[PDB]
Amino acid sequence: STGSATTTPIDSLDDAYITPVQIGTPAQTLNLDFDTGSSDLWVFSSETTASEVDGQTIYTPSKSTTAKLLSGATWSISYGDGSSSSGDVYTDTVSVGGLTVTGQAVESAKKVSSSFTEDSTIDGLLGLAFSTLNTVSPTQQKTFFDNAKASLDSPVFTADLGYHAPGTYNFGFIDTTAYTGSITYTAVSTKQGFWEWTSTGYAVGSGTFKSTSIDGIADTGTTLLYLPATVVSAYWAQVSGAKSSSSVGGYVFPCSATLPSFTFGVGSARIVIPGDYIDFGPISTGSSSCFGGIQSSAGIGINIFGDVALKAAFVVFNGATTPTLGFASK
Repeated sequence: STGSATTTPIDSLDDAYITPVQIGTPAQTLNLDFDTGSSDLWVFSSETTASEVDGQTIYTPSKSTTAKLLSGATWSISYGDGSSSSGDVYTDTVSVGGLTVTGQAVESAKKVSSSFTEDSTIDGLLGLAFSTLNTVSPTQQKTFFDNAKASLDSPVFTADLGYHAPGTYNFGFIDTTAYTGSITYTAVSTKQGFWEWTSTGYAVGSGTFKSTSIDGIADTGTTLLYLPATVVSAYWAQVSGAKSSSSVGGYVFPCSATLPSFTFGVGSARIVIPGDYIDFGPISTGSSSCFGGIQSSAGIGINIFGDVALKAAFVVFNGATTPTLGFASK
């Protein structure tokens, strides 16, 4: 089997991407944030504290003839950005782009943090990291991909995120029309539960390539590109007037600037992030200070190849017995 679904930016900055997901019988369609940095499929629901729901579409398990309470199971998650959610668990039928999994754990939120409430466009998350990170207790549950894997034509999914435009998540096949040149594959460590890999270096604009190993995670659920402070300083030094602002929480730059590109290495291959992908717009409405899309990972504890990086590529998440990651230009 295969599946193919369009993923759509939630706003004009590409702050996140939402993909429609069918849950239950009859189908209840929710728009979920596909997150290769976590491993829980959780949704706003009829059980979510009413004051914490503000415009989201909810899953109502009592209206699904295929929903079953997973007795005694609870979940609770905290994300790198400080947001969180928790609740109980149902199993139900879940379909993405025509690919159906029966008995998928659907984690129903009883509580969500303010950041989730305040974002009316995201109805929940669909985790695509390794199932070892799933938070369900006392019996850990599998991700949608893990459940689907054996049935897929090939045990892969691909992320093709757009810049200020829709893109695609495919399951079970590689669309050879969706990229240019070849896909370069690179090793993955699953030791921390992530799609963790090592970039071979970087360049700023038309500058020389610096060969240096940068360990990090391919994370569709993180907006920005978080890299070591040395790398980030080298980038922003090429933008007149850019500076790190402790008050704002990262590098800012004059909105009048033209940003240079940023290149990262995948083996001997190179992925070029155009400068415009690195512009996250005014820090507040009407400001002429703009927020940068490349930020320091210092104090995160891990480098993160978030959407800024991934949207410059066609990315293969290869879930073979020994997982690997592939990157192609597009």
